[PDB]
Amino acid sequence: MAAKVFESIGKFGLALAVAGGVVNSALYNVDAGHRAVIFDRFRGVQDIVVGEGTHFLIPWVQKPIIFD
Amino acid sequence: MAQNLKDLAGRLPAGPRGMGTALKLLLGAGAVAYGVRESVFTVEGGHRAIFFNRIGGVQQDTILAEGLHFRIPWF
Repeated sequence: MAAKVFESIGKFGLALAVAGGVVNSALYNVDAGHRAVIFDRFRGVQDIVVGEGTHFLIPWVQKPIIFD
Repeated sequence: MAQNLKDLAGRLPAGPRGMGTALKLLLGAGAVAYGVRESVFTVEGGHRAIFFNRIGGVQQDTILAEGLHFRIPWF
C-alpha cells in the first residue's frame, strides 16, 4: 500500500510541476510605457489593442514583443 | 538527481498523524509569508513607484506621492 502512495504522490507532483511551468511560461511583463502587442501567430497582430497587461499568452503562439 | 530526491523524501520518518498536518501548516505559512514579502516592490525615494494597473495600462489617475502602495504580484 505504501509504495502505491509513493508512486501516486510522485505522479501528482510531476504533473503539478509541469502545470506550473506551463503557467509561468504563459505570462509576460511588458513594463508600462511599453504597451504590448499580442504576438499571436494563430490569427496575427491584434487590432484589439492588448497593450500593457500580463494577458495570458498561450505558449508556442504568443511571444511578448515589448513596444515602447 | 531525481532519484536522490526520491530517496531523501522517502526516508522522512513515518511519524504520527500530528506532524504531517504540522508540516502542511508550516508550508502554508511559508508560502503566505513569501507572498506578503513579495507584494512590496523595489522602492527608492526620488522614485514615485506608481501602480502599474494590469488592466488599462498605467494608472493615469493614481499618482503615488510619498506613500505605501502594494503591487498585486504579477499584476
